[PDB]
Amino acid sequence: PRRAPAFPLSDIKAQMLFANNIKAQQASKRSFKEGAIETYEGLLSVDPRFLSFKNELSRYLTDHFPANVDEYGRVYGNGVRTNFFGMRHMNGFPMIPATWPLASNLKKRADADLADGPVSERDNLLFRAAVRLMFSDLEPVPLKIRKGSSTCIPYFSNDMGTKIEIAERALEKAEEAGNLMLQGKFDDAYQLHQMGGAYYVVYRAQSTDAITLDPKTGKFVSKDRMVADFEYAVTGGEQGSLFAASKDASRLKEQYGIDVPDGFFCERRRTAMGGPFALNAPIMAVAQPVRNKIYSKYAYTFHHTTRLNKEEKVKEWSLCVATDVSDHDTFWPGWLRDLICDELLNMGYAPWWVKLFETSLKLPVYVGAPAPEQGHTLLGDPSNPDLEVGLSSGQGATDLMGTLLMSITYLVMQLDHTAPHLNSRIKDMPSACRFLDSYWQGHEEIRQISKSDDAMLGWTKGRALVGGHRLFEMLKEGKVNPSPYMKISYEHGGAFLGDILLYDSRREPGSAIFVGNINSMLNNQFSPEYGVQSGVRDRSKRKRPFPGLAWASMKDTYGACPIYSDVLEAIERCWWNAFGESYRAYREDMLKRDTLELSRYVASMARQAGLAELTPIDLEVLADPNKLQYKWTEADVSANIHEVLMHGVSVEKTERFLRSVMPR
Ligand SMILES: Nc1nc2c(ncn2[C@@H]2O[C@H](COP(=O)(O)OP(=O)(O)OP(=O)(O)O)[C@@H](O)[C@H]2O)c(=O)[nH]1
Ligand SMILES: [Mg+2]
Repeated sequence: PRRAPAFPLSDIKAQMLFANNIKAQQASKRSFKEGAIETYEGLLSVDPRFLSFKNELSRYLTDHFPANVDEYGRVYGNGVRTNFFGMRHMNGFPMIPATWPLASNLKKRADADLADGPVSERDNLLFRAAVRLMFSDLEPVPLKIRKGSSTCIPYFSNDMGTKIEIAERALEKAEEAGNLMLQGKFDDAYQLHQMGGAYYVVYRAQSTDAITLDPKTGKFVSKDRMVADFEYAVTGGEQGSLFAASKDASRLKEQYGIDVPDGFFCERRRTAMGGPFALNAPIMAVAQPVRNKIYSKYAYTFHHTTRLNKEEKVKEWSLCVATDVSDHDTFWPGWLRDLICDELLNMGYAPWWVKLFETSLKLPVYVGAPAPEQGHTLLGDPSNPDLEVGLSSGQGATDLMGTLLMSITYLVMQLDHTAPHLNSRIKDMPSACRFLDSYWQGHEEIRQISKSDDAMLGWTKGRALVGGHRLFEMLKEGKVNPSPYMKISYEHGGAFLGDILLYDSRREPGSAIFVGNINSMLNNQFSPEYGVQSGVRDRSKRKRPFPGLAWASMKDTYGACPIYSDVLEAIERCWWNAFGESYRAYREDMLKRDTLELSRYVASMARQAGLAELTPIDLEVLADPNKLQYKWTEADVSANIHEVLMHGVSVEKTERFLRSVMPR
């Protein structure tokens, strides 16, 4: 029932994705690679002392700090939600094979009993109202670019100067490209302006994943991760197979001479997609202004910073429901892309821009290396973009596409199961906008705090409260999906954007507090996703620019966890046993070295200026800028720090571009 076309690297369609330069040619051909990450300078993830440390620590902490999660998934007591065995992976060595990305998610959605469009007129008005509220009265801002990020297809440049030139040229030629696409001239738009082609698939590590200890055998068991073979991916699951990837690490001894202790596994690998930068630049020029609007006007629902910022909102609720979405990106509906595009057109957005936006969400995908002897295949024909992959991770507005889908999905759930008395407030477009604008500001008796697939749903006192409790009960039972749009359940140990909601004996939001997740501190410190990249001279271009700095923000981030001191002492004791060294002293030296190095990058910082002016967010972001992609935003970071990590295209060029896109 319609298989996606697939082309080998040798085919002209795939060759046209890679420019005649070394980096682009190497990206096309790069074979499956694996190896121990440099966890910290001079320390490999597979160092026997380090693995001994992880074995002792994971065992000790699980033993002394068992999970304290009630029947309703509320975390209490010690603030622990699971075992500490997630650290037991051979970081840098992936599970084999990684998945082939599904070319079409239509069958996947239909088989999961999810809708192929808005179910009712109300829902149609609410999704359209979300577009109207989000894309409205936008103010131009400079187009900010992450330092060291790739331009991907076709140039594969990491040079800031080249990236600035590409973005400026893209804003100049986006109209001409979009008009070519409106005429079905995708090849011309790509050939002339590099707008089109495909997403470049890279496989990224999820460094920690579920591991359990079988009491009967005393053997560890890793969580099975289902992967699609090539046949399954091109047929949207009609043919081929979906099977468990192998996390068995025994192979490392034979292949690499690495001693593998018992109960240590290969890492979970996730697909990540890099977009063609010339196509993303015009999209990002609108996406950043949208973020600024939603994080300002709709800050209640959308702008999340500290544990206290979150706590102030939640404390006022009579009921707090922490939801979970199954595989958000792969289930994300193409009908939403079409609805968004249709509404933008109705608002008066430039048709050429809407076509670029639509095209970015139908684009083919170039598969690199999921396993040895596999990959190097283009899925979909770039001459006529028609894929249904769900949400591509490298699309210029992915966060906004997930936020738009989910914010409405949760409101619909609250309407359907708890507040039918509010349905009369949604009669047409003006009333749908008025209602949504009030709801997003936290002015209704039904509330939410969300970001993409993470949310907390609230009820104050009122008519909807009783329904709220029935919905929570329905979730606990887990027999009926409460949504026609996505697979929704409750989170087993409710947390929001990394902070655990710690309840007391009362099990009420009013007396509950947000605390940092101690397990995330452990994940970040002992299982980083990337190595230190010691060979990359420019630290601002590394995946972990200043790792040592995280020690300075630790107490601020994690200090409120009931077991904070206990964990730090357990670390010290175990590190002493494994290395014969003080972990605290080791981290204090790393903090000193990184603080000194940082002044080289900050113009306001003198040769030995300390971290006095820096916030804990600034420090966490400098140690892990990936937190800027899922946890925080540009506005949450000090201005002098933002400039270390990003560079921008002038507001003059974006202002002129934006004027041509927008209705008014
Ligand atoms: N802990 C962690 N998660 C990440 C990171 N980068 C991306 N994620 C994503 O966050 C999700 C993992 O959830 P968890 O490890 O259980 O905890 P969390 O996302 O950090 O926070 P909560 O969902 O509020 O519980 C996946 O969808 C990941 O792809 C990272 O650096 N650290
Ligand atoms: Mg959650």
